[PDB]
Amino acid sequence: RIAMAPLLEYERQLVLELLDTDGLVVCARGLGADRLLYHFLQLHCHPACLVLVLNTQPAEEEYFINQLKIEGVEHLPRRVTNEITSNSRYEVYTQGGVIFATSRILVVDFLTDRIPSDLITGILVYRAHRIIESCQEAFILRLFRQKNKRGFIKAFTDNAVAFDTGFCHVERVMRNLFVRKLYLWPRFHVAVNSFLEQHKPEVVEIHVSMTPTMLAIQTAILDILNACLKELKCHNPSLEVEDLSLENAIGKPFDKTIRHYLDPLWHQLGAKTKSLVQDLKILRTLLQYLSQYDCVTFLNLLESLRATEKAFGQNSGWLFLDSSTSMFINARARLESNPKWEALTEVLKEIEAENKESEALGGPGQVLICASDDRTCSQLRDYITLGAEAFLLRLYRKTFLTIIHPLLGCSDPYALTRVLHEVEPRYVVLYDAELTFVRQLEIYRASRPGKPLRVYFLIYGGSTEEQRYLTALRKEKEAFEKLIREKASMTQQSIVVDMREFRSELPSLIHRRGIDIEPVTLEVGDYILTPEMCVERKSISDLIGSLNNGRLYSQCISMSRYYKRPVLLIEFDPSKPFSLTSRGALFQEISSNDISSKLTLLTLHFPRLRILWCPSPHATAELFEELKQSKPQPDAATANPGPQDFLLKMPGVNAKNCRSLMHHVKNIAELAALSQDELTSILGNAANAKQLYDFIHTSFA
Amino acid sequence: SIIVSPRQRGNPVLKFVRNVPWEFGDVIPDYVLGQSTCALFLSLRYHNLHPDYIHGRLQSLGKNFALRVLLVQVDVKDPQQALKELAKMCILADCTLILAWSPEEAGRYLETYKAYEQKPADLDFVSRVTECLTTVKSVNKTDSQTLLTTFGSLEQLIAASREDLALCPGLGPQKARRLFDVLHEPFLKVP
DNA sequence: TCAGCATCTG
DNA sequence: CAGATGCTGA
Repeated sequence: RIAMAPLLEYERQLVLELLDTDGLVVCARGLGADRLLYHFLQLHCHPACLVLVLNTQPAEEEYFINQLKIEGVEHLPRRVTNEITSNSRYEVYTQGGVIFATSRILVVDFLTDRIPSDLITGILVYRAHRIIESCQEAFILRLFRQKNKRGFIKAFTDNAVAFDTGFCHVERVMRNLFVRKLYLWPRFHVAVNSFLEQHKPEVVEIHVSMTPTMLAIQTAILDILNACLKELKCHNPSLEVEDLSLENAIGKPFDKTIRHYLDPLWHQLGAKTKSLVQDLKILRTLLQYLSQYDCVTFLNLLESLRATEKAFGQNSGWLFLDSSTSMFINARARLESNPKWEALTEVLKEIEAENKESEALGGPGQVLICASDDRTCSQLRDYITLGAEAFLLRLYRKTFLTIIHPLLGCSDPYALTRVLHEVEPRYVVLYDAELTFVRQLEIYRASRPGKPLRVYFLIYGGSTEEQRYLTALRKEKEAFEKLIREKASMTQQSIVVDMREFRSELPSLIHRRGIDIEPVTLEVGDYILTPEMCVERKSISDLIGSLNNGRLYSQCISMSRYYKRPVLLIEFDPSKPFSLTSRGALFQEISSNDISSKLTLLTLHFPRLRILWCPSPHATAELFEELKQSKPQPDAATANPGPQDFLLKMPGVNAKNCRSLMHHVKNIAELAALSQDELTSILGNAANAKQLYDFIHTSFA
Repeated sequence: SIIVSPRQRGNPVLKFVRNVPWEFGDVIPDYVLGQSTCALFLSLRYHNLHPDYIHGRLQSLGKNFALRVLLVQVDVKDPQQALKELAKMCILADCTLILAWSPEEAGRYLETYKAYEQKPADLDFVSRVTECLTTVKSVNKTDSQTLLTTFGSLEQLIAASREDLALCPGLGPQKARRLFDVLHEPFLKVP
């Protein structure tokens, strides 16, 4: 019985308040987030009630299915994906039970008028911290507001640090979810602190020192990083807030801030800036790998490739060839190792001595080691069975109970939790991780009459991991204190939209303005505001693909035959606007070799064509509503031969024209090398000669 | 053969056309691109400074030509209000909106509108060359793209010999030889 | 744009 | 050494 249906005493008070009145539950970094969802799913796991899932992950769905099968539920929850036909979904939604659908198919199924509505009890919203932005999750909640009674929405989240963001209020996210009340259960609560006080393990913190050579190496690395930061700030005073000092560069939210501040990459294009960015990234990854891995792989696997990359060209920059030479002396002389392995061996020998001295009428404990990645785990497993000097010699000559399991990786945490629950340990070694500490605390609090488990700590003097764990805790505390203070301070129109045009942000913003949406299947056009107008939207990338293949002309010639005024809309970007002009060909060509050149011919051949431009998706949403001031509402019910063919495809030719041209000239090179005077003299029309001169004489850029 | 109105005296777009001759005449539209193709130059700064400038011109223009092409150049850092008004005016009236970013772009638009009286064969130059060269064999989209990115013009392709076309990998020498044999072979008999 | 076939490349 | 996708025919 892995799945536990009953909850703790401090968790029964919330279910009594969330069942009556709906509200948002914010956990303390996974403070029973999945435990409440699994309990709420069992209460609605009946064929009569229909409860749909908003958005989940495939790694947790299989675990939930296995847990519900172990519990012995009469009806197992199904999963609807893009693996069957659209007609087959009519039998799955009508059977009942929990259905794990996707975030993209649920909108199409709801807007295609094929979902058995008027009988759904509700929809459980999971991971509500991602609805801050105008994503596809808001459209599902907006379209769900169609039930008069028995309509409820439960939103669950466990990321309290995501709400502490500028230009992002909590009221804007609360109003987009149709939720009135709001609940909170932080770590500073009394009911949570009083229950977890009587069940706390004994944690032992051990400070590990470092070698003097490693200290000098870190000092030199920090000096080089500060010099690079000063050189970057001297030649770039614009992005000053992104890099205030050298302490922010060592932190984690540095690359994201750099990529956010340096948005115009095509405007600030520079070799020195890119070289300095690459040098900063190299100094960061080297300082990371020096503390994460051993020193032999830092010199043989990292310091060897960088020298070859610098000697091959300007990949790593030439400024690292005549600077920081002492780093080449300390790395080559290191031989020694890191005190972390010595401390681990001492801890292991102490645990062994304690188990041997207390082996009388007492069972020993299965000590396990936790690693950050798989490489560190493999290194720790190979160093124990072989040794220190033996492994150091093997790695140098190659290129020239007691179970270890990684923590971070692609593996789901459910597997690690099952592994930890399979065998009960007595001494656990952690890497100063908050998630593992919370898991160990929950495990110790779940079993009251259990054995006293001891958690060891490994924090180096002035290391990056300790600073990161402190900054994360400080940010979490600040976000919680801000959320607590914010909580304690409180004639219609229709538009026909194509089914294949639901992935864009336009339908998500059209329904928000107040106008209704009446979608139906179609074949031509994407947006129909009135029966006399049809609009098709094309992005800055799809327009080129539609103009190069030729489907745009076929779609335009098929729409103007029945409708009155078929128009189109072009969506571009104001940050990086394409000039649609060749710099190196505007002087050697007669204004050709451009997408706009073909667009001009397309809009000239069709006189009933309008070209619209919008820089942001928020502009077209208002333009579509402004065009319906006095227009009526549309209805949903009304919705030898070789050279011959080579010359025929040439622009500015015809039947008689080609017949007269082929009777005079013989080859194509003679008319290609000749000027347009003879061509306009033998024909008369200068337009065809100008077209031929523009086509056969152009430049590429 | 374009005719420029005397009102556009200090216009930098007129100093960018070199492949099309222009003249002056007492014509109502500012730019006459042949027949039934009238162009009108207007900047966003002049529209923001004088809002009652394009409406009067559009009302006095009337319905004389078959197709009206109204080009506008954007110069404001926030083209959210003027662009919507221009689009609404172009939708209400009978004209085509053309977005420009520089006077050179407007000159290129004019030169393109001037010399595109050809047949509707469009069923960028890469698309045009891959649609006009696909009628003969040994030419596909990839081969056309390679010939455009390696030569840049049809003159350098028709001037090279058979040995000069067998050095590009990805298409083989036999395909280039067959293409040259189909190209340089005449269709009409000697008479 | 739909059935056979061979160049250079993996 | 051996199989990949545009030439050939309409």
